[PDB]
Amino acid sequence: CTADTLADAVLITTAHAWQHQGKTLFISRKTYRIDGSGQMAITVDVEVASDTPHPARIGLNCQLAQVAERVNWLGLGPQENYPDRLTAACFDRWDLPLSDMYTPYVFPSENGLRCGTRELNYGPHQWRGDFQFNISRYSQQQLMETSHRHLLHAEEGTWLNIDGFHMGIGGDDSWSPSVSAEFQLSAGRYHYQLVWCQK
Amino acid sequence: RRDWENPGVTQLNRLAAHPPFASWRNSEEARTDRPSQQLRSLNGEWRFAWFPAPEAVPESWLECDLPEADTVVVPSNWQMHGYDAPIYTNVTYPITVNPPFVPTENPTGCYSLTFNVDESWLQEGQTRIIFDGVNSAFHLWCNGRWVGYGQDSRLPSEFDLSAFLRAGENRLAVMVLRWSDGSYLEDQDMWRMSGIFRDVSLLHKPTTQISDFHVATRFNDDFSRAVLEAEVQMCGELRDYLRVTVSLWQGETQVASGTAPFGGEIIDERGGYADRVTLRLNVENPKLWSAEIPNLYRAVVELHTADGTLIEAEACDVGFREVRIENGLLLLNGKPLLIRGVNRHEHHPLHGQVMDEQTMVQDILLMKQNNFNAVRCSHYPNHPLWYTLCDRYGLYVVDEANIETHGMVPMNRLTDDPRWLPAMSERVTRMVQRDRNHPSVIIWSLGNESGHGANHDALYRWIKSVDPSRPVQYEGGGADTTATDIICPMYARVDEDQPFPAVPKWSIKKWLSLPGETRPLILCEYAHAMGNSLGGFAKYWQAFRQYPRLQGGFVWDWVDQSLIKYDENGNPWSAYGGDFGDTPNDRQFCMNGLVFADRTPHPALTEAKHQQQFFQFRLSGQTIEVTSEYLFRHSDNELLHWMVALDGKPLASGEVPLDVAPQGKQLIELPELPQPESAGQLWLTVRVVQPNATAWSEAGHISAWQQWRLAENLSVTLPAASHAIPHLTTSEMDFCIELGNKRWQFNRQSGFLSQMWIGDKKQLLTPLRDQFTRAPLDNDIGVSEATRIDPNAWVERWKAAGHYQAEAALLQCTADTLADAVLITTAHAWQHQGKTLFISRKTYRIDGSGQMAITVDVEVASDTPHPARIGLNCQLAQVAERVNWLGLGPQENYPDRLTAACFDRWDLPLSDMYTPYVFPSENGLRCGTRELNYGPHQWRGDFQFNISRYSQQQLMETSHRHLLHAEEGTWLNIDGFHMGIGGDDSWSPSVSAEFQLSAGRYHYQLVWCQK
Repeated sequence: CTADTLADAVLITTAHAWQHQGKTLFISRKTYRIDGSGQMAITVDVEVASDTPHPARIGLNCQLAQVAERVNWLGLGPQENYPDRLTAACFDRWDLPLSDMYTPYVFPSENGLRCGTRELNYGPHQWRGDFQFNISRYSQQQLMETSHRHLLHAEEGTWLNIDGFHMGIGGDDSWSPSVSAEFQLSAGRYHYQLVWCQK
Repeated sequence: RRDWENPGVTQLNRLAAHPPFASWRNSEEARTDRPSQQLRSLNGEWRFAWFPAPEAVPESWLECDLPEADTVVVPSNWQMHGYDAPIYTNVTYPITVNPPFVPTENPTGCYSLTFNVDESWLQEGQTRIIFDGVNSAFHLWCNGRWVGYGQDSRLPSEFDLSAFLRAGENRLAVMVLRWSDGSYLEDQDMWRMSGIFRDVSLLHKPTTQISDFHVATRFNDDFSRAVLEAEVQMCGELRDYLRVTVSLWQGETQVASGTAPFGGEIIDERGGYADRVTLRLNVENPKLWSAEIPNLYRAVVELHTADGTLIEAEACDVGFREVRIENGLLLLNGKPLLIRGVNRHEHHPLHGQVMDEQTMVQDILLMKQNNFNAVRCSHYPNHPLWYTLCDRYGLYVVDEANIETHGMVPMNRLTDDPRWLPAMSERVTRMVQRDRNHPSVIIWSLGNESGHGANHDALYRWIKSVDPSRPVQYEGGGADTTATDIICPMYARVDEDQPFPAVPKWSIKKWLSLPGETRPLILCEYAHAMGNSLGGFAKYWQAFRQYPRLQGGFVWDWVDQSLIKYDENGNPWSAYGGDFGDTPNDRQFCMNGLVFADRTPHPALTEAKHQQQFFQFRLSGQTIEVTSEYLFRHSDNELLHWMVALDGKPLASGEVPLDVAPQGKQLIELPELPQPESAGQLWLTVRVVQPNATAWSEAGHISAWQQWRLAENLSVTLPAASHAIPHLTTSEMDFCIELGNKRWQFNRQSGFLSQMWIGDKKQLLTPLRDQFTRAPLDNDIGVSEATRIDPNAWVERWKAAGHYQAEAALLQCTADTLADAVLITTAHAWQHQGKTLFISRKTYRIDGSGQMAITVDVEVASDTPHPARIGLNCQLAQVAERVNWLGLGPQENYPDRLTAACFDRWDLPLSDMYTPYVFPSENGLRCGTRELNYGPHQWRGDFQFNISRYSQQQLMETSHRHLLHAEEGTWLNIDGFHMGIGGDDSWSPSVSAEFQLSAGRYHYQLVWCQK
């Protein structure tokens, strides 16, 4: 974790590793560039082991402290789509309320993802690049533990998961692994860039 | 009478076709195939003269040879001796399209030969001459007297000289014509040569002869009891005391025998053939013939008297096998075949289409060592020794009649005309009569690419009527007509549909599921291996192995058809179409083979070998599942050799013997694999090694290999803090970074890495820039010329979009020194006519340890055609003898063709890095490279690299490999992403959408350091 100030920027370098029982699964090396114009740039480079099962997601996780009524995003939509199910979504400028961002599946799971997003606006924040995002009031952890949609409770602030790469969901059957090999995150090295600015 | 301009006459005084004859006078000589003194070879020194027209030949040549005539060898083609220029053409005819008339200016070759005949040959019996092949039509004279006329070029022509030969000196005069009416059925894809290109021989028979002999085999469901039916024919007088013995021998041991006096069963209302006899021989537990175990029997037929005096004995090689189709599956000995065939053309490296035994055996050895079990005699009947060697070595043979009418409009202009039915009838039935006794011949064929006419299907089921023991296939008409039992399309893709009008080439998986379709599918021509080609072979063979009714195919083709020319200093060099003054010509379309003209293997042959293995491997946990694809043999000459490597460094290895039943399954349990704590990747490589030397392989031959990816140790260590920090100096036009001995230089005007200094030695001759364009491949060009442009070709799309003409524009170039680094940022854009095609933003990080890091991020427009390459281009100033790289290899591989390459540490000379394609193009690429070492330089990361002495630009401009000149220094192209090469065909875009660079945003990282 090193920091250095540039001529018209401040450059932040970090590098992490996820280890389980002495085995390193993921290694990510980020480069935060803080420009003088106000935009801050995130470049993520992730090394993934293949002996471990392929990850369902390579992206970022954060919880905003502001709850906004409207969410603007320019990309595929306006309905929920995924890497294996996106032929119906249309690339346009979509404006939706935050409640419509979370689809109410009776069994809580990963939901609300929008693929092919080039620009995302939420409150005073703006994200640009090429990413897959979902936004809700409920954390991923709560979606794992809670088994009924009526037992879910809205958490403080707003949870946001921006994903550079996402794994397909399958659907040929519900008792065998149905995800095709072309939708599995199995390349090994992944890279995506983010631009964070206030509009 | 101009007999060469008339389809109604194809022969005059020509004897009937038959299986091949030696006329032995001893059964023991026939049994072991010793040479017979009754069969004389007339090959040798002949007198040759050339004339521009048959009418220009003086009639004094009929009496004695001309003093101006030269002496050539026979068999040979006079085109290779300078008398004419050989013409090659793929589709368009070399003459005007006006059948059945040929042009008046007809090249004519007059062959003369003087020799002696023993007086014992003239006193009794019949003496006949055999012309194994004459291209195209010829008139024959004996002692100044006209004998006969021949038209066919790939089948033997036999004439009688018993009333023509005289005691003492005899002269034979042969007038060969280049073009004839039969040449309209000879539009096959080869160098159109001419001459007596096959053997000429004299054969002597008694008065009462053995006319023809048919051999057929019949089995039961368990193949334990076989019936050998021998049909025997005679020419000559009918006497009561003539008897026939058909004897079957295995080695020196007699298996079965039978003697019957002449006279057949009653067939029709008033009797049967009195000159035909039938022998049924019973064999108990026969050894079945196959491509794996070529078990052969020697059947010796003899014509003798009731007292036992032998008149004549004839012998042939008999293989006990059956080929039949039920339930839409081609079955050989009850098992479904998986054809691993390859198209083969008779092309000698030095003598054109003059074929000898040495190159035949070399071809069979190279084919069998590369996991090919079949051959397609394309597109003509072959030299009869080829079939004998296919029996001896065990290759399936698809015999094809020499018929092709690719130059008419439409395709079925001649083949639907009943006037041309006699010609193709004598061109099919004679080949059927000749090669029906060869067990290697398993599938008959009518010809290639002549449309669908009534005459075609008529001949097809004529072969069904005469020879029901073999299936017979035909292409023309869309490969779905009634003229075929096997669906055989040309170059049909695995998945993508190409619906041409009225002849649609559906994908094979969709083709087999068509309504009302039941026949099996074997591709007669697929996977065009034209130069840098053969991509997607893995998809083809996965489709073949997954589907039961997909029974393989034939790769087009085996050998390049390139002729040897000489420069001003006499150095030989291979030449293609148009290099001999011939017009028109399809420019290099004669090099489509998996080997060179001198039988040097291409890098595609390794992929063809790997995709055709008879052993399949599956790794589950620590166990290896070995699956055999052999249909009749047990694994008795194979052992499994595994090895575990950590980044090219061997850790554990061993040998396990293989015991797998035919189409069986065996479990191999590997010992405890080592578990290292050091960073790297564990790769498990297994090889099947043959310990003993077979008749086609040497001791230690590798037949199959497969390599997986085991548990990985990701690197989490940190580099040590360098005590020295790089010094950054800013100039008015230049950025220079010093580390002491190491110095880098960046040009601010061009925005690229200008130079690098080790001590006082410069390292680059040209600055490190981008490269989004490669030298166009043969599949990439297609059928586009400079005169005629094909807009669907990849190269024409690129040059229309200005990929080869875009100029780099500098957008930003900033420098700043960090705490333990010097950081360089650049950003460029390629623009053509005001349209920005590519935008690349690099970040050069110069560390204090000496390693310099390159991070490339490229934005690519998609409205422009997808680039063939996203990578870096530079020319090193040092030429090194050895190049070290750790990755897939050691042969050339590509994104669509890399299943055969193995991930290991490879050391090769620099000359082996450049494969010598006759037409220069992109070559030498190695995929999956993790580390590359060249001289004092080391590159690390994930990239595809090729290294040579020749620039990409020189490969584009230069059209002959002998005109290429080594440039100063060493050219290197490191590519983060490369586009696949295709290979389904060479006239349409064959690159699959999964191998096209169409993502839009690409990123790759490089590490440059000095070792």
